[PDB]
Amino acid sequence: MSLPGSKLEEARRLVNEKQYNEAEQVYLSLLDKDSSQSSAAAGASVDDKRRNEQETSILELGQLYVTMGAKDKLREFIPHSTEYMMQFAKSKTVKVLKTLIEKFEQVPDSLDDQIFVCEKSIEFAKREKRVFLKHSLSIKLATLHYQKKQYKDSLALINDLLREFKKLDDKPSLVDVHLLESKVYHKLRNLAKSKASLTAARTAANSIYCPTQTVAELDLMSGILHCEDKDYKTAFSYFFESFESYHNLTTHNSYEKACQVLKYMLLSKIMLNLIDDVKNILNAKYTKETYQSRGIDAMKAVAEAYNNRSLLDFNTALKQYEKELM
Amino acid sequence: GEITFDGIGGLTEQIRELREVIELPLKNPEIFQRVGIKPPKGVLLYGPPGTGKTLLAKAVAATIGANFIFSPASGIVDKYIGESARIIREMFAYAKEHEPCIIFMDEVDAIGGRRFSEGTSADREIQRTLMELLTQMDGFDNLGQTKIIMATNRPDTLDPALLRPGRLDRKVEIP
Amino acid sequence: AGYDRHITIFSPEGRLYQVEYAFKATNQTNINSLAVRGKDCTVVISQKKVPDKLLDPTTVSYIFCISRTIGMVVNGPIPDARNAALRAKAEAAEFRYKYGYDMPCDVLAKRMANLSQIYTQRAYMRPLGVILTFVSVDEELGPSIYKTDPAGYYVGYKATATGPKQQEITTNLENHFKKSKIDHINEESWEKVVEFAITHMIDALGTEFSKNDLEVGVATKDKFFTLSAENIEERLVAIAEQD
Amino acid sequence: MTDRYSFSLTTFSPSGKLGQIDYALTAVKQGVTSLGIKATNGVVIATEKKSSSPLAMSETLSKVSLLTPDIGAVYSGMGPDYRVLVDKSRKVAHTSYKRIYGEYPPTKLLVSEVAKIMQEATQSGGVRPFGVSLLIAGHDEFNGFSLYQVDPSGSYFPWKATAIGKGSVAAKTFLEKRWNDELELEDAIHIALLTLKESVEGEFNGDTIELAIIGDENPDLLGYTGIPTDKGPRFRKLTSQEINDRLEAL
Amino acid sequence: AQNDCNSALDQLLVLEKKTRQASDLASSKEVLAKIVDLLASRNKWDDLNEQLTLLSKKHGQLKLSIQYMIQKVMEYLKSSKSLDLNTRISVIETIRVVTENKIFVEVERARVTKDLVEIKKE
Amino acid sequence: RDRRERRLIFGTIASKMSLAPEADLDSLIIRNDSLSGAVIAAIMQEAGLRAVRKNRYVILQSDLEEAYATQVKTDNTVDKFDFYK
Amino acid sequence: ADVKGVCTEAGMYALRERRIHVTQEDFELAVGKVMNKNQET
Repeated sequence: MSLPGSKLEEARRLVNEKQYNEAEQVYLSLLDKDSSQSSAAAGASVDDKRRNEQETSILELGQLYVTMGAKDKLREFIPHSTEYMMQFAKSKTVKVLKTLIEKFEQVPDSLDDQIFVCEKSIEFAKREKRVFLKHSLSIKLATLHYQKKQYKDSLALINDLLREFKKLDDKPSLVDVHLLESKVYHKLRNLAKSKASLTAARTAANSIYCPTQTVAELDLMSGILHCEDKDYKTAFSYFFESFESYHNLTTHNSYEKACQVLKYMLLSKIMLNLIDDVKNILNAKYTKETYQSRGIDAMKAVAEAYNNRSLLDFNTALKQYEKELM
Repeated sequence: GEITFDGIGGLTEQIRELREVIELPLKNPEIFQRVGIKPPKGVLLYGPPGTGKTLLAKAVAATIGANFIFSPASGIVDKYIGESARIIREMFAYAKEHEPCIIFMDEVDAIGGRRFSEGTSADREIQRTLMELLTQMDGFDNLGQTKIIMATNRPDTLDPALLRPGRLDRKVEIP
Repeated sequence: AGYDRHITIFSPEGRLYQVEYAFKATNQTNINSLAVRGKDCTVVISQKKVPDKLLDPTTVSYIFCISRTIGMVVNGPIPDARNAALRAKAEAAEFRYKYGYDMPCDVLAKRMANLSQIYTQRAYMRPLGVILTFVSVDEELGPSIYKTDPAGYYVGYKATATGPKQQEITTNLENHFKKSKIDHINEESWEKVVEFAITHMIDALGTEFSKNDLEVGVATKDKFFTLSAENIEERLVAIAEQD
Repeated sequence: MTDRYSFSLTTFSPSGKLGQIDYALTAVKQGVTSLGIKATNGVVIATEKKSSSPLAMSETLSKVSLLTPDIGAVYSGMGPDYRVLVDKSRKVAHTSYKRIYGEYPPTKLLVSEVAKIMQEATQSGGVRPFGVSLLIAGHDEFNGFSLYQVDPSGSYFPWKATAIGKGSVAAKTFLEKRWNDELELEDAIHIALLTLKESVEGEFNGDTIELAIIGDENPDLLGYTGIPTDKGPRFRKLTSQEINDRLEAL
Repeated sequence: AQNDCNSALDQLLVLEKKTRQASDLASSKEVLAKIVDLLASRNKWDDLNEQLTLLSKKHGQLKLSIQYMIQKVMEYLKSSKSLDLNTRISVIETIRVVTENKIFVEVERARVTKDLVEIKKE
Repeated sequence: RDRRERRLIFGTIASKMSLAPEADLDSLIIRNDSLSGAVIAAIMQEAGLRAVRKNRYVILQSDLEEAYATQVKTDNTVDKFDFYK
Repeated sequence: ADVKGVCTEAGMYALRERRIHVTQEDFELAVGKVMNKNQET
């Protein structure tokens, strides 16, 4: 018809049958015209029920757009359509604003495009009453800089946000920034700075209730610093803690988390000279999962290349396994 | 011991609990060692001494062929420099040589009080004694082929230190 | 005033010494009880022992039939149990005349709780020691279990236990209900409902008990009945008919 | 034979205090975190639901009782004292006002009626005094939405938000900062979950929060679907699913 | 034919009363020898074996009576070989009176295991 | 000891003794709320020791549970406090 | 007594960050620590 829900179905069919660009023409036309239930907010359409659905169209385009270089069109559309959300409730603005930068970063491919959207959300939010969490968005920008390889630029911003947090009760955000603050420090070659920051994330995490996964993730960083600052034993023990918990989560652990602990666990033993125990992880499948990849094959190959006292075998793994491993 | 363990059966419940804490680690350290949890520490018998508690303590010693070490707690109370340190030390050293062994502490209130009223008259000799037992326990030396069994009528003049796990962990009651 | 346990008044700590001691040593009288819910029944198993051969065990009662349809399981001693029974019985009967309707478990529970509380504040009476589990198969809710406890606190259950094998009973039922995705088992005949009860009982308390060592009270729609001695053995043999 | 106890069991101490009130208060401090908020577009009260057992109903359990139709109460203290007190408050509220002035007592007037029960009990012997503190949150059409505190002695004072139980002061800090009047009821529900997450750690859900609002109408809360004659209730207790829905709403 | 089987079955119900499950009467191999040998006669040894195995899961005049009878029937199964050889496995897993968990002691207990284990290795 | 803190102590003692994919922490977090670091370590250690005296080599989440429930009480005390149930 | 505690708490911050003096910064953070204690639930 012309009502929002029908126009969702029809536009969605436009993506499958043809292309995202075709769907986009339909979506634009649903804003521009097509009389819909309750009060107008585009001069012909809703932008409340119209906006919940608008999260879903932005998302659908948004994954492809950064890769495609159709990015520019994706970049314009959100700023224009933000002023819709302002004409509805405080809660509605809060929910939409926060999502969008995260939606893009599930499939990132144009660090530049993501940066540009985010700076306007930070100006826009100020016009409502929100100045608490504009810094929480400034973490989102910071992760993008880290990836650009701009540790110096991220350093300069990140500290300032940390200072705000602890006298606005943005305490769940504080754990996030402390972990990131560490990653920045670690790369710049301040191995000392990273441990101290992390100990603060740890104090902060235990101040509040939080997810299982977060807690284990700091512990992942703790074990990572404990290979660079030595004490393979202490690295072992956290990675052990992370892995048991993920065993009880079973296969409900996210992909990157489970894989990285396991890559690290196998490695720590090889440096420690507990060669036998890499082979035990390998046989075990509640402590390795179903996972095989090049990394898991490299660790097995090096630990074994290590036992026989064999240099030929080491070079062989290094090279085949290289892209993922190194 | 001078009285049999199978012959005092009809005291069955107490007999079985005492076998399972004492006999199995002493004969076979190997099982406790494989799991990676330590062998048991110290055992308390509490409830009446006059129901034949005493008989049970002798009786466990008889089956293991352990050296039974009967201690008068007051006799551990010499009024000279270090004689009192010396006795605890001798008792333990000899337990290790003569292991397996039962070290049986008769009415623990005198080497393991709580204080008279928080005050002191002679209840610091009690503290001097008591720190030495806690020290051997906490130490690098570990209880597993030397077993210590504490006995007292009432648990209401045992020290809080002892009542805390890791200086006694097994507490058998007489039912 | 006086003191905080020579007469019933607040403790230094805001506690009440008398209600906490009423919880403890009134279930250690050689009594252990459980109640589980049927599909169209409610089952209670409760221990009940006689130490003489000269004590007629019929008069020995600790499941009482409050009305023709209502049962009340008492955990705690016969001096107390009859003060609560007299109150229960009276309340049941009064309700029946005045409001024209049979007495629900929940209403009886609530009324008795508030009354005990008043006796808790009194300085010339005690709270009763007893723990009272009120059972029937209501036509206004299905099979029901509601339990009051001695502090003036009371709350509804779907399955309950008392005596220090509380943990054992609970865990066996919890795991079972999480798997089956129901807190009531489905079976018509009372017989199969008592067998379900026994299964969880035997495992949990780790023993089986004689006819005269048990007492089983069954709630049905518009009846409550106690099982005769032979009837309680029939059931214990019937699971062993399977074995 | 029979009682002779008429000597007051609440008595003065050398400092000017009252032993029984001091004791009773210790219990209240140790009791369950409860708060009350006036959203200005309503009143939201939340209290901790708890369970005794997973095999136990918490439908029967009483942590939020409707004292009169437009008014709810919640507490920290001693559960049994609370239950009886609610009863005497319900009774007098119904007999003495609901066809005498033809409506419920005003909130302030009902706080005074509770206050009196507790004070009778403090003055007089044979019985120890109530050990409780209430937060009476309300609506009356001649005073708007209100929040009061009722103390164990029966001292009361007006509030526009508060918390009592364990961990009060910090709970008030988060509430003070987030709400400063003119706020949607929904939003006050959101703020309230946030204050309590920081206050209670170990395990947190909306299945351990029991939430009531006075701040709505349905036709169902006139109690009839015909032609109005009166306004009727505005008390509405939410079910667990609705609360999880507001926990999902940022 | 039926009559001799009945005297085994009715005499089993007498024996169930007989057995010892509290401090009542008395625990006898005398009754069980009447049942198991004359049922072997009515029927055959293989048939005896399956019916008997189910009966043992309930009482049994204290389990040593049952353990002795289980060894005789077992020797016949082995003697014939084929599927009766299989049947030896089945019987021993079903009930534990020759792999007994009520007591660990006996020579018959061990013997019956050694024969099953030897056939499995072979 | 806050919730993230208890969690670690179960894990650390649990490393030292027999463990398997059953040794469910989620269960435990409900079972223990804020007991000292001394107390959590004491209990976890004792339960492995007690299972092994009951002639179990294996430790499971089931095993910890049966040992614990025995030690914690022998008398029956109805819910928690008189303040809230 | 608190003014003396502020300096000593400020000092642990200085010491961690391997300074050979204390700074103003440490002192603000230290005041924040004491205020936190006074407010107790």
